Amino acid sequence: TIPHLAIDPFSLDFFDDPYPDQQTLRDAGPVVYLDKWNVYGVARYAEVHAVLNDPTTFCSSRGVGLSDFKKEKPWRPPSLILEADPPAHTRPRAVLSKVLSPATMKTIRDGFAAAADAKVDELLQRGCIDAIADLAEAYPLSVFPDAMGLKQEGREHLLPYAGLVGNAFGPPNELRQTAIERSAPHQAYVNEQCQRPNLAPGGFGACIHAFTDTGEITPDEAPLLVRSLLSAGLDTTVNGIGAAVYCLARFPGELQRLRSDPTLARNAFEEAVRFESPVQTFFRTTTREVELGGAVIGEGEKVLMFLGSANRDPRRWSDPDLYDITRKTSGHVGFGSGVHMCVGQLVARLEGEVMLSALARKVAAIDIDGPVKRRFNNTLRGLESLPVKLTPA
Ligand code: HEM
Ligand SMILES: COc1ccc(C(=O)O)cc1O
Repeated sequence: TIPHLAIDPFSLDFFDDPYPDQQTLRDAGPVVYLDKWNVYGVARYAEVHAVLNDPTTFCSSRGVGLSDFKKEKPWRPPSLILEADPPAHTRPRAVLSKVLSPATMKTIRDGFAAAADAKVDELLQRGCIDAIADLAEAYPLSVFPDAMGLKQEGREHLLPYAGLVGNAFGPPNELRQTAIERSAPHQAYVNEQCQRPNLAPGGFGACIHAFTDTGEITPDEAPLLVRSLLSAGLDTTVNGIGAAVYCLARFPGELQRLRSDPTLARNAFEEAVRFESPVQTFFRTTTREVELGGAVIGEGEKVLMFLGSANRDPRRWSDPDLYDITRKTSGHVGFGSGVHMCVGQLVARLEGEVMLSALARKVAAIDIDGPVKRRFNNTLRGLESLPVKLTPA
């Protein structure tokens, strides 16, 4: 009743070009079985959205990677938010929601925008730059570690630690094995910066620790919640900004529309998140037998959600494979959906918006002028190198 496929969604060939295989996964049926890894898969928008929005049946506390924490030991102490279910999820979620709240965004927006304008000014003096290292990486690194309250020393561990986290959600392939082999210095830095004395006053980390006296989290929970922001607070933003620049370089007509109305900047970034979904996949684990898309799935089964595929499902999107900066993007699942929907989405959108706004106002053309290189990760989609020439407006 359920089609069995041999597609490996964590193979380098898949990463290099996932879109044909994602169509094969969608068109095979609403629920597939992936024989390579012994997991169920859902690749259409409808089932991915349904799974995300049923946390009782499709839980997160047994891991949102391949590994089932009821069977294997987690590679690090589980996240108190990403790998918790309601009700244990609820109060830590509330703390991060308030720390990264609409009101917090007002306190950081002027500085984030000035830093974006300054970065584009700097890059326009160089002309030919690497839009990953020099822009997608450099700009979030210039604003987010400071907003966290991190010291200057050791920041080189942040992106390697995040890549390790992304690879560790995957199956036990070479990407995951090698990440864990190299992990010790990055984990040691990150865990140490989570302690209250190492977080500068007024930043995100200090604000998490300040919430330890409301009854929502205890002092011993705050280091792990800081760890969540050091895990997730950079690499997907890097990849999303790089994807947006890639899209503007590939679809010059959309750069021209963006230049003509810079207030499209926020939606241009949101469309880039839909189009080149920085988080491609997450897992859930069934807590009971469940019927999903006409399929019966037993208890204790891993279900792989293809978020990038759901964001390109023609059953939900018109011309899904077009980058359209005026698309109604509401409802895409690049940030998830439901109770775990990205608690840092306002930070990511702020960074993406103000960077795309600075490009819209300052740059006339973005031309790829070198070999584009892909960055491979079991969970993240993004580029390693994006050589571009920036022409000033
Ligand atoms: C474009 C950038 C980003 C993308 C594409 C993204 C993607 C996602 C997705 C898909 C989830 C859902 C996980 C699930 O359902 O299991 C999520 C959750 C989360 N994200 Fe983001 N994220 C981004 C930026 C950020 C930033 C900037 C931060 C921190 C400042 C952050 C922190 C978190 C946390 C803590 C969670 C867990 C929330 C929960 O479990 O309730 N993310 N993200
Ligand atoms: C969506 O990506 C993530 C979200 C949350 C965490 C966490 O450690 O809580 C880690 C991640 O890699």
